Amino acid sequence: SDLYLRPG
Amino acid sequence: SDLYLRPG
Amino acid sequence: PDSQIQFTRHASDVLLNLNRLRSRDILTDVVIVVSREQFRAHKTVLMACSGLFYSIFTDQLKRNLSVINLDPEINPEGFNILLDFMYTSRLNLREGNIMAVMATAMYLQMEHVVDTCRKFIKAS
Amino acid sequence: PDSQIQFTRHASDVLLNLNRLRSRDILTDVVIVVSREQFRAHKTVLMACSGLFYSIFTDQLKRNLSVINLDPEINPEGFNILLDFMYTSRLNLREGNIMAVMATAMYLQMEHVVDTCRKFIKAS
Ligand SMILES: [Cl-]
Ligand SMILES: [Cl-]
Ligand SMILES: [Cl-]
Ligand SMILES: [Cl-]
Ligand code: NA
Ligand code: NA
Ligand code: NA
Ligand code: NA
Ligand code: NA
Ligand code: NA
Ligand code: NA
Ligand code: NA
Ligand code: NA
Ligand code: NA
Ligand code: NA
Ligand code: NA
Ligand code: NA
Ligand code: NA
Repeated sequence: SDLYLRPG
Repeated sequence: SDLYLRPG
Repeated sequence: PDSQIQFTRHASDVLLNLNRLRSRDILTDVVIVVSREQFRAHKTVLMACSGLFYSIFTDQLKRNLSVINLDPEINPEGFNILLDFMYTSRLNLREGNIMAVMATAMYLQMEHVVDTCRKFIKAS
Repeated sequence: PDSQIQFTRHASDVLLNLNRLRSRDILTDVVIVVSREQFRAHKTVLMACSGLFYSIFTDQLKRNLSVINLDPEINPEGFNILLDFMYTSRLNLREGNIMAVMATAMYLQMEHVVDTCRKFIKAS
């Protein structure tokens, strides 16, 4: 995937 | 590490 | 046969340093105007991220504009979110801004951002 | 508490697009000269990668130079290897160029490259 979620 | 080796 | 040395953090370090230049107004060469609000930037970063800006600055007549006005119906916060994305790789999509961000990304011809907006709209 | 969306390939895509601009001579704004050999580049990329270029283009008098000459004792291929590194994250170190690359990187104040050269010299 070209996206990931990470801490704000 | 800040470096890695990969194919030429 | 040769192998290659690659620096893991080089590209993100370059972007971080370019964003620091932008924050300090160093070597910025264009102001983008949306509904009387101004955003300073580096033309090359804009061209590297946006099909619209690539088209503008490859046009001989428009290449040397120092101020670019966008369609005043564009949401300037949507533009600001996309400008920050260009310089950071982080896209601040929220329920309350996703439609404005998507419309602005379509206008700026940022196809990967548009695809991402469509993904989040479809999931919700 | 908010979380963030990050695009994995954004920074490397920006660098790839900047390198394409360099190859096509689009929006390049400086020529670097080493021993009668010329290299076109974008000032902002140079400043983002090199302490020397950051110092030059933040000096009011030097900011608007369009041609910069480096010490003619510098190896121009060492410079070319470092310029390619700036725009690609890949550092073409070889037994036959490592000393020239290290000396050039020290001159350009590229501390991470210098550390990497010292690592490979020590290992061999
Ligand atoms: Cl400046
Ligand atoms: Cl995009
Ligand atoms: Cl041009
Ligand atoms: Cl470095
Ligand atoms: Na940043
Ligand atoms: Na800075
Ligand atoms: Na043209
Ligand atoms: Na034209
Ligand atoms: Na103008
Ligand atoms: Na508007
Ligand atoms: Na918002
Ligand atoms: Na490239
Ligand atoms: Na190009
Ligand atoms: Na100064
Ligand atoms: Na000065
Ligand atoms: Na000059
Ligand atoms: Na030389
Ligand atoms: Na070489």
